[PDB]
Amino acid sequence: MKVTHDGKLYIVEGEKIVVYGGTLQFFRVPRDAWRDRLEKMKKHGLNTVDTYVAWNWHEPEEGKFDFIGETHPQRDLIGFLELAQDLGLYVIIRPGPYICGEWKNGGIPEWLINKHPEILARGPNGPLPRDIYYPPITYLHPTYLGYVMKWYEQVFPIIKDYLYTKGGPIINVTIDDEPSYWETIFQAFLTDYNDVVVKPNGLWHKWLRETFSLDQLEERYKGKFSDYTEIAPPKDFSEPLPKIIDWHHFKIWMTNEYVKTLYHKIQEYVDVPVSILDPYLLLAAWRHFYNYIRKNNLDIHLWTEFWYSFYRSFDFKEDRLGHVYYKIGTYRYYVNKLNTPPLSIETQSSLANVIEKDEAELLYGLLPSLGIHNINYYLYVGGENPRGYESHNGVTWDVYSPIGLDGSERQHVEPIKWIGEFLKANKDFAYSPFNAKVAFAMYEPYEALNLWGHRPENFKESVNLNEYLFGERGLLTLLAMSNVPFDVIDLENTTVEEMLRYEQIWVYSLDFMGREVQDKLAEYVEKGGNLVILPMLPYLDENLNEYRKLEEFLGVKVEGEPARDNVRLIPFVSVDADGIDRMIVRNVVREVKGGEPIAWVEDKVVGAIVRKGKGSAVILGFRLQYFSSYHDMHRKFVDKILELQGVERDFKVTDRDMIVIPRGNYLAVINPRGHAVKGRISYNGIEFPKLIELEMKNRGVLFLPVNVKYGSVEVVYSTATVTRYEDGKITFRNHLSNTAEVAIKGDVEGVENGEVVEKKQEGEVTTLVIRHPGEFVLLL
Ligand SMILES: [Cl-]
Repeated sequence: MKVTHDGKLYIVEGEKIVVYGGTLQFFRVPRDAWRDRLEKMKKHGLNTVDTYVAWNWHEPEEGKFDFIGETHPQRDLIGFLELAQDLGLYVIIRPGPYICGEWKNGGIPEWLINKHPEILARGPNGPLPRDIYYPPITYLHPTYLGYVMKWYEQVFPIIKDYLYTKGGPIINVTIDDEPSYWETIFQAFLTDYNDVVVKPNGLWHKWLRETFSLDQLEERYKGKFSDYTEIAPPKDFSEPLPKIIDWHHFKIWMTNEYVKTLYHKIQEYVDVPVSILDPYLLLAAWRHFYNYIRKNNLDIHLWTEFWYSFYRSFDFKEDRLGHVYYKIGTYRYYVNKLNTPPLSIETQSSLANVIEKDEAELLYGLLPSLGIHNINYYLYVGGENPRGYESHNGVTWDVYSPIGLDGSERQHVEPIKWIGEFLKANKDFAYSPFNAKVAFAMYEPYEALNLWGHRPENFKESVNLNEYLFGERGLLTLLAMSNVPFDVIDLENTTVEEMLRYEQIWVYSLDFMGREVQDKLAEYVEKGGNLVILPMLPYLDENLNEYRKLEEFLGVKVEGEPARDNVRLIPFVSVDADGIDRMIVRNVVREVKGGEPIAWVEDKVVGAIVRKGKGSAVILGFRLQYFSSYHDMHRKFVDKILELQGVERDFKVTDRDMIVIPRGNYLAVINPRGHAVKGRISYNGIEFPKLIELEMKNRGVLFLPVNVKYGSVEVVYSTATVTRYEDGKITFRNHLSNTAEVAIKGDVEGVENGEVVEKKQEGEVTTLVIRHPGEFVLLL
């Protein structure tokens, strides 16, 4: 029968499942080894196998298709689908045409590029070099699209036959791969100057015509123009910044058009959910993706991925919390609006030299914590590249995969196993809320500036948002580490009504901010919102014309020298505040004039709070960042800002190094630090544990039940994660401490694999302290 969904979980024959998967690229693993690798995968508790189908592998020469391994054992797609169904695994199939994968041309046949070079995307002064990885292709070139349709016509009859709805194992089809214009969208002027794009009345002139009036282009580029065809694409940073942002948005539109063409062809063959991974390889630009699929009525499931370390030892510590909170807050914003299940189809399990289990646990544990409860680990099964098909790794496709090319099991399987068990045993976790009091509000054009690293010529503010916002010392890392879980909203898409769901919104500002955005933020405050804005107020609009509406509304001026980019000339400044002694900040600090002062550098006020209408705004003349110290003034200052604006955390911890992310009846409890944390949690009118403290000896993640029912018993609280429930047996796991506290409403028959060293009965509640080697069973 059917594959459907309820916006939290996929539903197969009307059964809710948690997709818990690994990637096994059949075409890079010996055929002799497939059954072995899939059985180990099942043994680790995976219910799904992901694989690409590579156009250039199954069509090695124009017209010569092989899906049965006539020609090479590993060309046997049919056989791989048959075995996956035989062992009772679901399949996610990603048939491209582009599959990335560190694979020659990202799946695009060499014969195609050699036959039709006219399809190749061009630089502004001529062709790109031909020996670069993933030779960039003009997506909308008719010859390219004609050849893709040829590929889809061959692989989609097979996919169709192995769909869950046709009796097969395939539950999802993914479009292309993180379509990014072949990873060229990171550079303003690398692509694409192909004739179809740039000829008079080409895609560029068409897009301008559809997006803008000439009267708008005149204000925006500050020229006169009597026709759209007079406007050449920008090729360098002498050109108006608005026109370069437009060029960026225009590449994203060609990508959207590409995807729509693929979706329409796929829809002729497929009646299961259709997905896409990380459009454009961007985050804030997902506003364009959302708008495009809404406008074009495309039922595409947005899925995401986590990559943190490339061709070095895996490095996943406290430093990453900003970026992960940001990326998953952004993802959570979009899948909540689209009402599709959150899924990470590529969770890093390879391409780092060594993946240490406590660092892997922190990443893997954070996905469900922040709302991604469907998980595929990439790459799960180590392989080897057939000769001719190498790109990024030469021979090897076993860079610390959970299962090696030799079939060994590596250390990061431990966290992969127990998280699966927990998600399977607690499907209610999938339906849990994320009740953020606080939002970070992102302004998408800033993403583009940060991406390119070009500081506009008279900008008073740095475009290094990796340093000041996203990275290891970023504002967002500070908020994470200050125990402020946050949502992410897009300032252009959000309505004031949506903004008013948040007790507090943080905005990072540069020189320019769109008029509609500057107005909504003022109205947010007017209507009872609490804005925090730094390290300046904008004084320009989206055309870079004077616009200071937010600054006139708040009645404050933020004056100071422009920020410096020469690392030697970046000043250090000590900021005092009530209860705060010389909090270090970096780069120039601005005088905040007006409001009630809350932060000063000696004589000078550098931070203030104002009340406007029903609400308040905190204006900081500096870049607040995550610095760690005994004195810990940065986290203390965040606390003061939330108290100033009356923002109330749903929870308290006695050790502020213990990160808690409340999820209704579950607490995601996180030690991100490489040291022990020990303390108690206050949540939902209770404080626990009461008899012992909650000890996390090292880095790791717990998911603790608070008032969760298991059959006729309720777990009032646990210092250990429930990994399994059978009739009368609950299994608890805590590898971070040898002492667990459990409070139970129900009849406790006993404990397997643990000794009860303490017991209290208060009315209906049995409380036990259990000493255990890392896992114990309660009998009820
Ligand atoms: Cl070979």
